[PDB]
Amino acid sequence: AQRTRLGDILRPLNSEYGKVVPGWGTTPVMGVFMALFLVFLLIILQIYNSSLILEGFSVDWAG
Amino acid sequence: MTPSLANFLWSLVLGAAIVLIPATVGLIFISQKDKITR
Amino acid sequence: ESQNYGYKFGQEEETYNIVAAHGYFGRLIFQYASFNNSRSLHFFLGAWPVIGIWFTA
Amino acid sequence: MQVNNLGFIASILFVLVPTVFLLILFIQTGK
Amino acid sequence: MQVNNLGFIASILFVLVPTVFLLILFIQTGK
Amino acid sequence: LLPGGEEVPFFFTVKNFTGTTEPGFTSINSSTDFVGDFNVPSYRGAGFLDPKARGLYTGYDNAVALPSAADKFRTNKKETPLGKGTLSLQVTQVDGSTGEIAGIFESEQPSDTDLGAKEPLDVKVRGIFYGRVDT
Amino acid sequence: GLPWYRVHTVVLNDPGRLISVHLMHTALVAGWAGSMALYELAIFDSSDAVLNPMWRQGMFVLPFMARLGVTSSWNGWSVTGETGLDPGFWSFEGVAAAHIVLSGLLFLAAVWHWVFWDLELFVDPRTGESALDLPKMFGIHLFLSGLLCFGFGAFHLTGVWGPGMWVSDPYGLTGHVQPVAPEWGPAGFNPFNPGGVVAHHIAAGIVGIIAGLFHLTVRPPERLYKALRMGNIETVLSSSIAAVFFAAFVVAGTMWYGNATTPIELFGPTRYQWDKGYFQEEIQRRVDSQLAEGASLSEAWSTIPEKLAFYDYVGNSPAKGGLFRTGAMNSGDGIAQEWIGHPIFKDKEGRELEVRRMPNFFETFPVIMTDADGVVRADIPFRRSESKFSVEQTGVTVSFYGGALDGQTFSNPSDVKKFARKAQLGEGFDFDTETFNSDGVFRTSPRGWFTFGHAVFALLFFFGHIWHGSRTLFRDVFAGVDPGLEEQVEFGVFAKVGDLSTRKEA
Amino acid sequence: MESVAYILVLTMALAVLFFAIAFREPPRIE
Amino acid sequence: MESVAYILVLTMALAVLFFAIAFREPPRIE
Amino acid sequence: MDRNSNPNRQPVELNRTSLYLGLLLVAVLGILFSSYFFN
Ligand code: CLA
Ligand code: CLA
Ligand code: CLA
Ligand code: CLA
Ligand code: CLA
Ligand SMILES: CC(C)=CCC/C(C)=C/CC/C(C)=C\CC/C(C)=C/CC/C(C)=C/CC/C(C)=C/CC/C(C)=C/CC/C(C)=C/CC/C(C)=C/CC1=CC(=O)C(C)=C(C)C1=O
Ligand SMILES: CCCCCCCCCCCCCCCC(=O)OC[C@H](CO[C@@H]1O[C@H](CS(=O)(=O)O)[C@@H](O)[C@H](O)[C@H]1O)OC(=O)CCCCCCCCCCCCCCC
Ligand SMILES: CCCCCCCCCCCCCCCC(=O)OC[C@H](COP(=O)(O)OC[C@@H](O)CO)OC(=O)CCCCCCCCCCCCCCC
Ligand SMILES: CC1=C(/C=C/C(C)=C/C=C/C(C)=C/C=C/C=C(C)/C=C/C=C(C)/C=C/C2=C(C)CCCC2(C)C)C(C)(C)CCC1
Ligand SMILES: CCCCCCCCCCCCO[C@@H]1O[C@H](CO)[C@@H](O[C@H]2O[C@H](CO)[C@@H](O)[C@H](O)[C@H]2O)[C@H](O)[C@H]1O
Ligand SMILES: [Ca+2]
Repeated sequence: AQRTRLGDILRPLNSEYGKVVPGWGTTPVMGVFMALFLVFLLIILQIYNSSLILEGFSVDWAG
Repeated sequence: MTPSLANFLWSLVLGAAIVLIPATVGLIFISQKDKITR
Repeated sequence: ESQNYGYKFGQEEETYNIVAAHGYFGRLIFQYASFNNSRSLHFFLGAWPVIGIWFTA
Repeated sequence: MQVNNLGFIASILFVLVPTVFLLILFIQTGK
Repeated sequence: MQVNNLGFIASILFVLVPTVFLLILFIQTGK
Repeated sequence: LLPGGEEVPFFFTVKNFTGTTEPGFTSINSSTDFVGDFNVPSYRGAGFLDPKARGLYTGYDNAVALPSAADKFRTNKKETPLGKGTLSLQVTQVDGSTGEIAGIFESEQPSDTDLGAKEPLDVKVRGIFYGRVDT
Repeated sequence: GLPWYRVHTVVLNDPGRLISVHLMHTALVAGWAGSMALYELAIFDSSDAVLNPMWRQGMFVLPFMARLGVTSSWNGWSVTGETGLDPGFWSFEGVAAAHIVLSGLLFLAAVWHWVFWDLELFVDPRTGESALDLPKMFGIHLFLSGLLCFGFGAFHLTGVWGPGMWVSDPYGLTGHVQPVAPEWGPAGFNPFNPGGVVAHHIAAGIVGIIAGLFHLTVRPPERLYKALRMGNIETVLSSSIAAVFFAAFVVAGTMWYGNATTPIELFGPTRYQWDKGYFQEEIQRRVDSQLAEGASLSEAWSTIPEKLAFYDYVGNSPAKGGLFRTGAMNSGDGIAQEWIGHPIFKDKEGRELEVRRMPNFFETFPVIMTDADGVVRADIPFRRSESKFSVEQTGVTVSFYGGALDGQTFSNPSDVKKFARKAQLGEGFDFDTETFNSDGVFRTSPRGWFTFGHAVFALLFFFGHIWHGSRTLFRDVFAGVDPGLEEQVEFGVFAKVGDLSTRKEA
Repeated sequence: MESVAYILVLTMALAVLFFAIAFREPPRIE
Repeated sequence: MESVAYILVLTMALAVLFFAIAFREPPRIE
Repeated sequence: MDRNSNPNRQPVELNRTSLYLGLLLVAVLGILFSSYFFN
């Protein structure tokens, strides 16, 4: 393994290989964020698909 | 608050209440009551 | 290497586990919808398209 | 026939390029 | 320019055929 | 050079210009504006030779590089038609102590046609001029 | 030896050579972008931005430069049709040259990383084998992506430091690059609102910054580290292919249906504008407004911009092409030269008849003319033994308003039928079919070609996802199954499928 | 001349068939 | 399009030069 | 910095049967798509 100056500067960013938090960790919060992202995707899909019509604007070339 | 927005929010609520929640409650309950014995 | 090199032309021994295939397939659908007899399976494989083409002919 | 004037180069290359790839690979097998 | 409509296939093949000959020979050297 | 890469040469000239003002002048002042026509001769002379050595009073009269099709090309006939320009001299500064006149001009003239190889474009030239009047 | 379809697996456990092959890919992609741009500049005809815009000429990468602010060439012309603009270095040519140079630089860096593959950065300090901390890698790259997204949204698109983005009127007549303020209301989720695009990049860049910070600080849970095989780089390929085909489906869809990021002056009109008669409706409104003011038919139809009339021509719909009808749409109908004006057909009784327009689905379409209340009054019959509504029988005449034929009337049934067939395709235009030896079959626009390529690639990248996700999850059985499995896979022997600790013993 | 292209690709296919049959890898019992 | 052919053959020549210099057979003392 | 030999290099192989299959595939693909290239 050849050492370089940039490698030595960047060494500690590749120094935590395989480190984990025991158990489930931040999985529940992760699921909550994923559910919110699904809801957001549903919202923008339905706006684009004209199944969700909001006030103020029309999904149209005009605006 | 357009009717389409109201129906969307209700779809979220009722999907959770009619499908996911009763399903996961039933699944958890049955998995606990019928545990595999090692 | 290619997994095909795990078979040798003329070998005595079977190159795949039909029991594992049947366990998977009989769990994919139900145990009784899966063949455990290669002879019965290879008959079905031959008969189905052959009969269908006889009908269309 | 008023064919696409690029049809001949396209057909020739479409066949010849993968052909040479295959021939190169086959002839060097065993090195 | 009203070029020879066969110039492009000819130039492409004139270069590519000996090129592939050479590449085939080089890649299989040592078998 | 025009945007899009077209080169337009033209014979910028005031040859044989005769400009006249409005009747009623008693002095050369800021109001003087000479308006008239000038001749625009061909950009290329009749002695000019194109890259295949075809010309008007010199050079080939046909496409010698193609003996069988040598009389196909309308460009085998060169012409040098005499064009016309319109120039206006608007005088803006006069120095009566020395007879000098200076001003601005606007010209309108055709461009080069390449011995008739193309229709000429219309060229507009704006600039300044200076003259001295002998009294 | 390795089968031909696995040759690239030699860099699976060689981080230096993996960076090398990635740098070479990046070099080829950048070089393609530059060389494609130079080819397009070599063949682009900028002489008429109205009837020969870029999308009529097969321009594929030029619209993408224009979308983000590169609108002018060093040769003086600009895509909006303006001239005399001086864009500095960042012209179409400057951008192409930058990509070529970047391609060369990436190629040199790829060579270096290939040769000097064994850097100590790539080895695990505790052990001896090469190792990448993929979670921390993802944290750094997500943080960088967030910074770039925020910067692009907040400086480039807003015009604070940058040119802005292509914005146009709903009918594609005034397209120009302009700073766009972010729209922070619900209107930001209107796909036709460019302010929505600016707001997204500011907000998603911020959220990516925060997410990268979390991913840089918090280690993955053990459950997720084991379940997703976080120690295996093939897991990242599987999920990246998934995200990429998601994005490819999205871009194909927004290109096909129209978007603020897919303006019609750059990629051509959409098939839905033809289906719904979008431009036809707007043209009739402008004419009727002039008529209400007091103008005559010829004066009112003369107010119609030829660019607007050009959009209302089925030959410019992207749903009229062919899979092997190659090249620019000018290689089909030809280069549009001029709007011939608006035909008004009248029968001998003075009933105003309209030719029913060709729909996108039909390669051929019968010529039918209906009056105001939708009764067919004329047609071009196939069988003339029993025909009753022929133009010849019904004495149809056509008078033109605006365009080249303004103030002409055609009563010869030959020419009336010619113009009826013209009216089938929408507004009629004179074409130059000589410059490109045009064959007379419609091609599709860059809109259509982009959608096709990205929908097909997205579909194929679905297979890549399943393939690489399966390879990641089934790595221990890639070479085959265990010499046992004679007891585990049996039925009923265990309570839990596969669990050897649940044997029912019964 | 497209006829030449068509005949050439068809001939390549048929010649591949000939070589694949006449000169195949001989299956051997090992 | 003949311009493409000319640029391509010239590029092939220059790329061959690059590879012949950067990646040559290393002369070794034996 | 030295240029060390990489140990991850593997030989590539294409047997004769694969050659024949690939050549037939290329041939028939050309047979199929030539008519569409000429159009
Ligand atoms: C106020 C803040 C704000 C605003 C105004 C916007 C505004 C926008 N966002 Mg952004 N967004 C934000 C914050 C914001 N965002 C934040 C904080 C995040 C989190 C990082 C995101 C994440 C996000 C994503 C992931 C996407 C957007 C998209 C969009 C656009 C929606 C309109 C559109 O074209 O949708 C079109 C897109 C959709 C309607 C959703 C596609 C869903 C499809 C149907 C799923 C496909 C599944 C499957 C693979 C399909 C194959 C099956 C078959 C059909 C073939 C718009 C520009 C979308 C976009 O880029 O549009 C181009 C988009 O995909 N946003
Ligand atoms: C210095 C960098 C730089 C700059 C300024 C440009 C600038 C440009 N490039 Mg070039 N390019 C570059 C580097 C660069 N390039 C490199 C390194 C490559 C090789 C990969 C290319 C390859 C390339 C191609 C192939 C093309 C361009 C094109 C263009 C033009 C249009 C860009 C465009 O539409 O982007 C569009 C970009 C996007 C839509 C990016 C989307 C990113 C996705 C949505 C994010 C994915 C999610 C993210 C990873 C995670 C979420 C994080 C979030 C929460 C924050 C523009 C002149 C185009 C052109 O006009 O050619 C002449 C074109 O076709 N470029
Ligand atoms: C997403 C990619 C993409 C897209 C959408 C476009 C789109 C376009 N290009 Mg560009 N182009 C691209 C990539 C792309 N290009 C690349 C990568 C190159 C470098 C080779 C070029 C080089 C290029 C040139 C040189 C030209 C264009 C032109 C055009 C236009 C006409 C397209 C056309 O006629 O297609 C025709 C497409 C087809 C006939 C599809 C071919 C489908 C293949 C043959 C199927 C084969 C599949 C496989 C064999 C089957 C599988 C077998 C199985 C066993 C696996 C259009 C705007 C033309 C133009 O008008 O420019 C101004 C033009 O002259 N492009
Ligand atoms: C970012 C995308 C990506 C990346 C990095 C990889 C990377 C890899 N793939 Mg995967 N794959 C992908 C997408 C991707 N794949 C997609 C989209 C599909 C579905 C088509 C697959 C299907 C697939 C299969 C079925 C297999 C792999 C395999 C492999 C490995 C060896 C590949 C090799 O040696 O090819 C060598 C390929 C050639 C020598 C010739 C390929 C010629 C192709 C057909 C035409 C050339 C394409 C053209 C030049 C470039 C256009 C690309 C661009 C437009 C997308 C490697 C880890 C193999 C593997 O897992 O091995 C263990 C394997 O068996 N991949
Ligand atoms: C046929 C579809 C299919 C299949 C079989 C798989 C299979 C797999 N995926 Mg993939 N995936 C798919 C589609 C699919 N995926 C799609 C469309 C996406 C979005 C781009 C992803 C994104 C994705 C990621 C990011 C990852 C996987 C992973 C995996 C592997 C682990 C299992 C997993 O995570 O399941 C995924 C779970 C599902 C596909 C089920 C989702 C069901 C949703 C939540 C229901 C939505 C309901 C909603 C209300 C519908 C509204 C729509 C309406 C408006 C029209 C496995 C190989 C992982 C992997 O490769 O690990 C090695 C991984 O990291 N997948
Ligand atoms: C939210 C909640 C509550 C959760 C939901 C889950 C839950 C708890 C629910 C409880 C109830 C429940 C389970 C379900 C209720 C709903 C319900 C009944 C759903 C309907 C199911 C449905 C829609 C499916 C219908 C489709 C289907 C799978 C039908 C059968 C098809 C079938 C029999 C195909 C087999 C074909 C056939 C002839 C067999 C052989 C084929 C063949 C040649 C294989 C080759 C082959 C075979 C081998 O064999 C082996 C060996 C080898 C070598 C081999 O080559
Ligand atoms: C139609 C079908 C219906 C689908 C649903 C069916 C049921 C499936 C359940 C969902 C799977 C949950 C994900 C994985 C489990 C997990 O996170 O760890 C479970 C953890 C760890 O267990 C705890 O672990 C602790 C230790 S530690 O966490 O390992 O440190 C331990 O002390 C404790 O005893 C133990 O309980 O327990 C909890 O924290 C309980 C809450 C779980 C949170 C769920 C995640 C997502 C919720 C939000 C999503 C919104 C809902 C809408 C959906 C669209
Ligand atoms: C850069 C731009 C373009 C790049 C050019 C390179 C293109 C790459 C082309 C690769 C060729 C792939 C073919 C190799 C084929 C090949 O190597 O032989 C079959 C091959 C054998 O696999 P093995 O695992 O046994 O590997 C042994 C090794 O010798 C192979 O390297 O497996 C596959 O590749 C399976 C997928 C293709 C299977 C194709 C079989 C279909 C044949 C039917 C013939 C058609 C008749 C139809 C009648 C209707
Ligand atoms: C080295 C160097 C250099 C140079 C550079 C250069 C010059 C480059 C270029 C580059 C380039 C110039 C590149 C390019 C590329 C291209 C590409 C990459 C392409 C591709 C293609 C493809 C991929 C295609 C495919 C296809 C087809 C064919 C058909 C249809 C389908 C598809 C699309 C698939 C310099 C001086 C800077 C310096 C440094 C060094
Ligand atoms: C870093 C590597 C890249 C090198 C740098 C790239 C910059 C060079 C620009 C040329 C690229 C092609 O871009 C463009 O090509 C056309 C095609 O001839 C040229 O066009 C020129 O010749 C054609 C025909 O001979 C004329 O019709 C045109 O009026 C004239 O300007 C343009 O002047 C040039 O701007
Ligand atoms: Ca009759």
